[PDB]
Amino acid sequence: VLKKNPLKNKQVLLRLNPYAKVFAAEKLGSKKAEKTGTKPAAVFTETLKHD
Amino acid sequence: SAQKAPKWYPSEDVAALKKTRKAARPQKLRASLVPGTVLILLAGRFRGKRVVYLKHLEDNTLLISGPFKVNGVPLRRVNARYVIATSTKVSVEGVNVEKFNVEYFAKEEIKAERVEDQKVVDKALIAEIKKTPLLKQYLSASFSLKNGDKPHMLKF
Amino acid sequence: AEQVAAERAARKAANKEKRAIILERNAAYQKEYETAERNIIQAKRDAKAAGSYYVEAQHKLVFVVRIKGINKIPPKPRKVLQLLRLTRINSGTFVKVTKATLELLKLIEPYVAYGYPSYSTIRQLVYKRGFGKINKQRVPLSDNAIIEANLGKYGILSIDDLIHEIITVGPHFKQANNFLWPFKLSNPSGGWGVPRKFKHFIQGGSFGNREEFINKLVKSMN
Amino acid sequence: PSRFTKTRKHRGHVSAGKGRIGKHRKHPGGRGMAGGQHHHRINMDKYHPGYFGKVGMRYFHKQQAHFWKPVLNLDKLWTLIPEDKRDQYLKSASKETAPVIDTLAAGYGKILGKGRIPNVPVIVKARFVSKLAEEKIRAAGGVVELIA
Amino acid sequence: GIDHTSKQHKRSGHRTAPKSDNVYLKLLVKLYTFLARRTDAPFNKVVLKALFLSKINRPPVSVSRIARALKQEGAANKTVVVVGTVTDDARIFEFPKTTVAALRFTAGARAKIVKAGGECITLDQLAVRAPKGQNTLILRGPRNSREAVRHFGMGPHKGKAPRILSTGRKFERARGRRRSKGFKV
Amino acid sequence: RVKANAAKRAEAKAQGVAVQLKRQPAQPRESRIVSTEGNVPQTLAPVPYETFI
RNA sequence: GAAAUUGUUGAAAGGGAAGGGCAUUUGAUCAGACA
RNA sequence: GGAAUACUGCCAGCUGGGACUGAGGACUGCGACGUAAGUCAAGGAUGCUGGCAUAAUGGUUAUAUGCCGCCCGUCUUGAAACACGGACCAAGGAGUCUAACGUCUAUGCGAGUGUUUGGGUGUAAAACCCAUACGCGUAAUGAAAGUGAACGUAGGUUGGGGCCUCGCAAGAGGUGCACAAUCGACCGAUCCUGAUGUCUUCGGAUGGAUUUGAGUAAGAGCAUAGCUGUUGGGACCCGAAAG
RNA sequence: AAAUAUGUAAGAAGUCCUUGUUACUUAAUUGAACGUGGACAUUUGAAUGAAGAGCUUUUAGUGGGCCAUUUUUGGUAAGC
Ligand SMILES: [Mg+2]
Ligand SMILES: [Mg+2]
Ligand SMILES: [Mg+2]
Ligand SMILES: [Mg+2]
Ligand SMILES: [Mg+2]
Ligand SMILES: [Mg+2]
Ligand SMILES: [Mg+2]
Ligand SMILES: [Mg+2]
Ligand SMILES: [Mg+2]
Ligand SMILES: [Mg+2]
Ligand SMILES: [Mg+2]
Ligand SMILES: [Mg+2]
Ligand SMILES: [Mg+2]
Ligand SMILES: [Mg+2]
Ligand SMILES: [Mg+2]
Ligand SMILES: [Mg+2]
Ligand SMILES: [Mg+2]
Ligand SMILES: [Mg+2]
Ligand SMILES: [Mg+2]
Ligand SMILES: [Mg+2]
Ligand SMILES: [Mg+2]
Ligand SMILES: [Mg+2]
Ligand SMILES: [Mg+2]
Ligand SMILES: [Mg+2]
Ligand SMILES: [Mg+2]
Ligand SMILES: [Mg+2]
Ligand SMILES: [Mg+2]
Ligand SMILES: [Mg+2]
Ligand SMILES: [Mg+2]
Ligand SMILES: [Mg+2]
Ligand SMILES: [Mg+2]
Ligand SMILES: [Mg+2]
Ligand SMILES: [Mg+2]
Ligand SMILES: [Mg+2]
Ligand SMILES: [Mg+2]
Ligand SMILES: [Mg+2]
Ligand SMILES: [Mg+2]
Ligand SMILES: [Mg+2]
Ligand SMILES: [Mg+2]
Ligand SMILES: [Mg+2]
Ligand SMILES: [Mg+2]
Ligand SMILES: [Mg+2]
Ligand SMILES: [Mg+2]
Ligand SMILES: [Mg+2]
Ligand SMILES: [Mg+2]
Ligand SMILES: [Mg+2]
Ligand SMILES: [Mg+2]
Ligand SMILES: [Mg+2]
Ligand SMILES: [Mg+2]
Ligand SMILES: [Mg+2]
Ligand SMILES: [Mg+2]
Ligand SMILES: [Mg+2]
Ligand SMILES: [Mg+2]
Ligand SMILES: [Mg+2]
Ligand SMILES: [Mg+2]
Ligand SMILES: [Mg+2]
Ligand SMILES: [Mg+2]
Ligand SMILES: [Mg+2]
Ligand SMILES: [Mg+2]
Ligand SMILES: [Mg+2]
Ligand SMILES: [Mg+2]
Ligand SMILES: [Mg+2]
Ligand SMILES: [Mg+2]
Repeated sequence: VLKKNPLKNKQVLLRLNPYAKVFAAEKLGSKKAEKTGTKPAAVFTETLKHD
Repeated sequence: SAQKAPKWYPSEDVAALKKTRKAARPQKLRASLVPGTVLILLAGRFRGKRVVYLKHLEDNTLLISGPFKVNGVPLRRVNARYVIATSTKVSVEGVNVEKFNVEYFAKEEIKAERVEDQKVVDKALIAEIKKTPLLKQYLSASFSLKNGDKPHMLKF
Repeated sequence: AEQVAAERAARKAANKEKRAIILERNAAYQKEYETAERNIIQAKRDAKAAGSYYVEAQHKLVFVVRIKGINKIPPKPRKVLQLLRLTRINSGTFVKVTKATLELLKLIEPYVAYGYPSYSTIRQLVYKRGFGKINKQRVPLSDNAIIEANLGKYGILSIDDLIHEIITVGPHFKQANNFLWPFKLSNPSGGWGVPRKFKHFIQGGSFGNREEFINKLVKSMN
Repeated sequence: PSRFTKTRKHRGHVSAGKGRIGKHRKHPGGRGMAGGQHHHRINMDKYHPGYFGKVGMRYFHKQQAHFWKPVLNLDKLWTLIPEDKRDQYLKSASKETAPVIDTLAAGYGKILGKGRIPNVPVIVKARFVSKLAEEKIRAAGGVVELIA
Repeated sequence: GIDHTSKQHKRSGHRTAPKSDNVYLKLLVKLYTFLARRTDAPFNKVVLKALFLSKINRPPVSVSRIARALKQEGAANKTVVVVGTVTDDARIFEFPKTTVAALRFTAGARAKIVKAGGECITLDQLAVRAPKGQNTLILRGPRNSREAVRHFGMGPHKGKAPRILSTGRKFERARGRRRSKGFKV
Repeated sequence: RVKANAAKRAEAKAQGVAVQLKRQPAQPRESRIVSTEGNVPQTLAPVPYETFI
């Protein structure tokens, strides 16, 4: 009789999609990606800053 | 007959209500409303009166008093959304106030108990007020908007 | 007569399995998506390290909004706008990109705005404005059994299964996407950018492929 | 009756449902069957091919009566025997005694041969017969006796 | 607005009760729309519609057309249903037994059937014996044997019979009906 | 195409299924890594107005 | 004993027509529902 | 070398102010929180408090004020038109009835149908009853003389609802009315063919043909009634100059 | 020799095997047409859509048109 927005009614959010509970519990929406440091070839940098 | 009469009548059975889902949960008050805080009364009989806040009652109202001997306002209920909570604050650790609830204002002039309750509270408070100079005078004088005052700007 | 709780038991328990299945499935896709996204990120970087260039695959899925009202429209575009189910302004549908639809898009550019939608805007499109076609009618999604009922034949028994089919352009995208009733957006909240809609995006207008800038818009209309 | 009629419904609309432009006027195409060969020829050839001009012989003072001659096919035939009597003759199909049917007395003038009669013998009295009728009749061991 | 792609507020175009005003007809319909809603048997669904049919879409099935249908291979014991009147036909000389279930039987038909020791059943008696229409053989009559349809599609080279009152030589057999008078058809 | 569709089918069926023999439109192309090695980018700009005539 | 149209009485409004629509002030006037 | 920050994007991160709405009316669903009992914001508002209990709210009306609003009817591509009729008001004031019809529909009976020219009868223009004919239908085709509808289970083929059989089901087969397509057979016309025979010119079997018919091929009509349509009638109403 | 327009095709009324009918046709049971019997199901044969599709009867009004972008004829031109 009345459509309820999962995006802003936590109950039906958890009704569709049970993963919402664990997503939120594991923050997950702010995941810290692996810190790696590959550096680009000077080819790349040269031609980026070329004329 | 003047008019035929229908083939169908309504039942006159009232239905029952659907079982509603509306829990009465408690009113958390805005942070500026701690007891001891001085309120400006925005409306009502004692509008623009400056007044000490004492207790949050169970009907959400606020218990205030003048004190009565200062500015003539008695122990009273006031509605939180008609009230500017100032930033100036008396301690209220010496004011009992337990006694005071909704039933205490059951309509049903003035009861001697009220007149005495008023005195016991007000004395604790006055004792306190006197600690900070000019507060009493403050408390005893109506607030108003002076030309140029811009509420959405002033700090209270 | 039993049943009371007896066949209430046969079912609530049965319902519980089904959620578990969804719980592990939606947990799956989360992995699916992250490591997909990350792999591309690492692709780019790996190729730069190597003095090369990682050119992403072209997008296989777009999202079209009809942007033009209903009158004064040539017949060829018209038909197409119907076949893509855009028959009123600000309504939108998903389209799988191949040569044979790509041309269709080409044909209606003056009248639409379209682009590559993100996971985020497909999710919020589906969660809020997403309705099924069920012996016609157009039924809100809002419970997962509505989907399993009609889309379950194809795998697909949750609102997130739906989203997952769309975004990855699954083997059963036709059924999954046709099931979706044309989304009905409001006009953009922020406004349109632009003072005139009916030039191409590129010329300061609103229509055409505007690529990843389609999410900014759709969100303001969803 | 008038109350069910569409002029009741047109009351209050100007043109009585016959157009503002092209009115309802007296006789636009002419009267009657006017123009059959001119402005009404498309309707005539198509819908009435054959209409204009002549064929065959005139016959002055033709008297339909002369040619009176209703057909009855074998198709019925057994109908001209009353039911009761009929069943009685079907069973006991035989020379020596077979039913006499005066088809003139039933007011037909020719027996034609539409389709199958059981093998029972009939004696059939008629003014005329198709070759087939008379053939099919003998094939059941009946005959045709010519009357008038 | 909506670029419509289909005419709005369209009526499905199917009779949905009969136009007839007969109590009894309405009751038979009461019977069968119940059976059609609660028996998933296609027969009940077909019969319900046939009851709405106007007189024309209900040509009379004959007793001889009935007798033939029973000479169908493996069909001689079936009960023929006819949603309409059933007429007699002197042209058949031998009639089977069986059980015809119908709206009306003419005097001659009901006799012929009963004379060979058959049964004439009304559709509602038919229902009580065959609620799923078991073992029934539905027949319909010739719709396009009507005189009217002769004249449908009248035009050049269609061969369809003039709407004509008097007929004979010199009633529409000349110019445009033969090579020697203008042209032909 | 039929003659061939009959082939790929028999060739499949009596092996261990997996067919796919409807036609499909041009798919968009996939990812790819273009190398620079042998082929650094040359940089063009636009050219001025001229008249040759 | 209608209407056009008229006299009187009462009330109103009126800076080169009048009448109308949405809305509310103001005056006048009134139904219902309370128990 | 190591940070920051901007920019863009994400979060099923938290959170404040404001507005409109509160359809529904026992329960039934999907859920959420809880060790649990319970609880809940989970298939649509309840709780608490006050004021009035009447012109207070509301309706009607006149006026005032803001914005807006050209005279309707008509013919026209286009009218508020410097196009026409209309000063005002009442009362009359225009698609009818009839003969014969098409399509559709309802009803009666059905290879038939139609009592009402007439007769009988009557509580008298009614109602009730009826013999003989007639009409239309049940046969067509030829200008005519004239001839006249089964090779066959009243045909083969393809689709076909429904039904029948098998199968738990999906499906598979059997039969298949209406209807549609297609190829054939039958009757008349036309044109070939011309047996047995003959009051030697009659007779016309039989088998055929890019021909042809408003035909056969297990009948569908007859009658009353209605809306719409058709023709003739003063013919929707008013109108000539004329004869 | 374009662009725009435009014909057909994308299967069950389909493809393959076996070998019947005739007065047509072949030097020829050769062919042509129509068949009987057998082999293979929905990735059965591109996309997108499909408030379904097909069919039948009868009848109104209408048969002065005007405008805009583009193509365009006559005219110096025109609110032609
Ligand atoms: Mg509750
Ligand atoms: Mg709170
Ligand atoms: Mg004082
Ligand atoms: Mg699409
Ligand atoms: Mg915004
Ligand atoms: Mg704004
Ligand atoms: Mg903003
Ligand atoms: Mg502008
Ligand atoms: Mg929004
Ligand atoms: Mg009439
Ligand atoms: Mg009347
Ligand atoms: Mg009426
Ligand atoms: Mg009307
Ligand atoms: Mg009216
Ligand atoms: Mg009108
Ligand atoms: Mg009309
Ligand atoms: Mg007029
Ligand atoms: Mg004539
Ligand atoms: Mg006959
Ligand atoms: Mg006939
Ligand atoms: Mg000719
Ligand atoms: Mg008088
Ligand atoms: Mg007044
Ligand atoms: Mg007003
Ligand atoms: Mg309510
Ligand atoms: Mg309610
Ligand atoms: Mg009072
Ligand atoms: Mg009152
Ligand atoms: Mg009051
Ligand atoms: Mg006024
Ligand atoms: Mg104005
Ligand atoms: Mg005019
Ligand atoms: Mg003019
Ligand atoms: Mg003018
Ligand atoms: Mg004039
Ligand atoms: Mg005048
Ligand atoms: Mg007037
Ligand atoms: Mg009048
Ligand atoms: Mg009497
Ligand atoms: Mg008399
Ligand atoms: Mg009598
Ligand atoms: Mg007599
Ligand atoms: Mg006759
Ligand atoms: Mg006839
Ligand atoms: Mg002769
Ligand atoms: Mg004749
Ligand atoms: Mg064949
Ligand atoms: Mg079958
Ligand atoms: Mg078969
Ligand atoms: Mg012939
Ligand atoms: Mg001829
Ligand atoms: Mg005829
Ligand atoms: Mg007339
Ligand atoms: Mg005169
Ligand atoms: Mg005169
Ligand atoms: Mg004269
Ligand atoms: Mg094309
Ligand atoms: Mg589809
Ligand atoms: Mg549909
Ligand atoms: Mg028409
Ligand atoms: Mg017309
Ligand atoms: Mg016309
Ligand atoms: Mg005209």
